Amino acid sequence: PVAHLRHLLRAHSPLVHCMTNDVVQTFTANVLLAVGASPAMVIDPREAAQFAAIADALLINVGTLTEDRAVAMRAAVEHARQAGKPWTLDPVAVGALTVRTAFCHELLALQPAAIRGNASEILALAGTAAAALPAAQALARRLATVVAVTGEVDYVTDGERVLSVAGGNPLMTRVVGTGCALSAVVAASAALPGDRLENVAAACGLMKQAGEIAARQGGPGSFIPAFLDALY
Amino acid sequence: PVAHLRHLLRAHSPLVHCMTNDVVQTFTANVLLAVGASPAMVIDPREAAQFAAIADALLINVGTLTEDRAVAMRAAVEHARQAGKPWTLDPVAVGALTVRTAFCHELLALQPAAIRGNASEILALAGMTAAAALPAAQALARRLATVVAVTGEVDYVTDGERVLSVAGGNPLMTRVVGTGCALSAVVAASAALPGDRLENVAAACGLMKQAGEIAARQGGPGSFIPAFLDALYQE
Amino acid sequence: PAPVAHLRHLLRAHSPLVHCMTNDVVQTFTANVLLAVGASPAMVIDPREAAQFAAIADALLINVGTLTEDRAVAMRAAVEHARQAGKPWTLDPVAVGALTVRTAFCHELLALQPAAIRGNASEILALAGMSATAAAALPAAQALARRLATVVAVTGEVDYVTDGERVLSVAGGNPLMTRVVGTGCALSAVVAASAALPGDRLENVAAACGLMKQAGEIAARQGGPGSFIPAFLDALYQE
Ligand SMILES: Cc1ncsc1CCO
Ligand SMILES: Cc1ncsc1CCO
Ligand SMILES: Cc1ncsc1CCO
Ligand SMILES: [Mg+2]
Ligand SMILES: [Mg+2]
Ligand SMILES: [Mg+2]
Repeated sequence: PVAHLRHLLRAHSPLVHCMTNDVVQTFTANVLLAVGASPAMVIDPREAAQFAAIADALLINVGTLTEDRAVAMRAAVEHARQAGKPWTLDPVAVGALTVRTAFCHELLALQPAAIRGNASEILALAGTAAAALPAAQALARRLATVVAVTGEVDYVTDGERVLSVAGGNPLMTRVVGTGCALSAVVAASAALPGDRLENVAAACGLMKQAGEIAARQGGPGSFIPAFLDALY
Repeated sequence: PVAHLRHLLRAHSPLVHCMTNDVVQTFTANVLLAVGASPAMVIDPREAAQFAAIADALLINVGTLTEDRAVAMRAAVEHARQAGKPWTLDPVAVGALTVRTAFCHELLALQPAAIRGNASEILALAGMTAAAALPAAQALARRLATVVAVTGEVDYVTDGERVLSVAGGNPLMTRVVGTGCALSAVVAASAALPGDRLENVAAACGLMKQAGEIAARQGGPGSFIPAFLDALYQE
Repeated sequence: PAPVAHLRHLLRAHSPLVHCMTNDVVQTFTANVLLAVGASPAMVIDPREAAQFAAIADALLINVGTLTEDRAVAMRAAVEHARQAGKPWTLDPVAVGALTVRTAFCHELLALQPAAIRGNASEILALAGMSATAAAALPAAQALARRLATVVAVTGEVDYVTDGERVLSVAGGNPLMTRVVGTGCALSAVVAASAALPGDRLENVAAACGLMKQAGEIAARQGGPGSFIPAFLDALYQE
């Protein structure tokens, strides 16, 4: 299942249009390259519209949102949707920051294939993980989307079924962008064949499995190269 | 006192609003996470004004300054000040590039809790090697009621009168981008912690040099980085 | 191989100050590579600051990997002030041919006389305006070099470098280099540095390609893309 997703990512080499935050660009691109996918960060509004039609999948991560970037993200989402390409939302700090929250609420109309966030963010988007489970189900139902609430245990739901994924290591939280990079791999996984819910759960399992390996060294510095090595 | 600062960073886990440059974002966030703090990069002018009142501390680093970002940074600083949250200035290349030099002069009016810079930067800001910039650092510290850290082979930290110096580190630290910029973020975090601000800032300097001495044992700047982050992390 | 070893010492000796206007994905790595080789990176992006600094720096890099309109303005100001001050500037036309805005922008920049251009086969073909790994674009390269009096480097598993008449080839490296982001973008930076060194420009740009291939070959035996990065920077630093 994780093994299957791994083989699939390599065989399809999904081309992922990443519109993500300033802190995680490099790490996201290297995670995607390590699993055999192709990252591409295109942020000018016109280029983004052009490219989102071409890419296999689109990721929207609002971690360092600005108004200019929001314009280009909205154009990207519209062109992806028009072209039948699945897009993934990562609502970083929604619920904590007003503008972000308003923007993501507006993007929900545009029918993401998947939403990947923490409990607080999922709870905010819907209006501890366990507490977010009802909200995630409701979101998945309203939008016919797959919702992943990530944490020490990840929970993935299509609004009917719910899958839990345990493993990994707390050290992953002391490394920036592991969640942001998980969303990119989830975004890629949505362009792959199979049950979407199950592919998103496998993506969570893939990242946890790499993380458990990488965490063995014991430190967050050495974690990064080992994490990337484990993905490849 | 380095051991004490490490303990404090872990126990207080300060939330640090980082408005820093494009070259050192990731490293800054990983450094803060490694010492037990929580980074947050928020750059829209509205969100930044919102967030700067919530975070425990604010870092302003002008290394890749742009017009939009300057507006956002000023707003963040104004709201941090109004909320009582300490903000730190890192005046990267102030004195060499005009726009950011003027901008930083403006910002000094809003009373940073700390300023962390190299000798030339501190001289340009004061209106006057690290030790050569020491009378300027002291003048700047007195004028603003701030702590000034003039950094280099040896770091000097002053509140206007008291001068603490911090030796250690390794020249390899200068062949890795962002070690100085990451120091500013740890200094920023430390200004939010209990205790004497001067001693905490000197302690932040000691912490980063000790980690750097350890990481430099790996021989090269590539291996330096993982080792440096490992050395900052406990357990 | 000799000019590569030579370049390695010249970069360290001159410590060229490179003004880097490059993409959001490769900032850190570009800076660290330039530091590892003994150069000095500087990322300056405000229009007024970039104009000021482009006059001062030893060389300028323009990489359009994550182009925006605001940034293209600053990049133009930089290029113009670098040219006025006689500092060599280098073009990395990332994804030219695949995205229209940056293709038009880079065509606009060609008029401003870059000292070097470095791209892959498809980018160089599209930049030259020719249809139909790197060998295939060598005609386009040559053509482009002549028209502009530039040095063009077309990279791939084998790199070709030309001033329009002469052609130098460099092989080696390792395909793992492609599973790590920014290795091309970083090569561009070192090329940009190399254009500011004394000697034959063409030969120096080729040697830059060689330097990076050699380090990549050593870095690649740490058989994963994660371990590659520290090993690559260490390799560039060693000696
Ligand atoms: C630290 C940080 N600030 C905005 S985004 C981000 C990375 C986590 O998504
Ligand atoms: C290399 C560089 N250029 C602007 S900022 C920065 C990071 C070093 O402080
Ligand atoms: C992944 C990516 N997207 C725009 S630029 C860039 C850098 C490739 O090296
Ligand atoms: Mg999130
Ligand atoms: Mg500084
Ligand atoms: Mg290129």
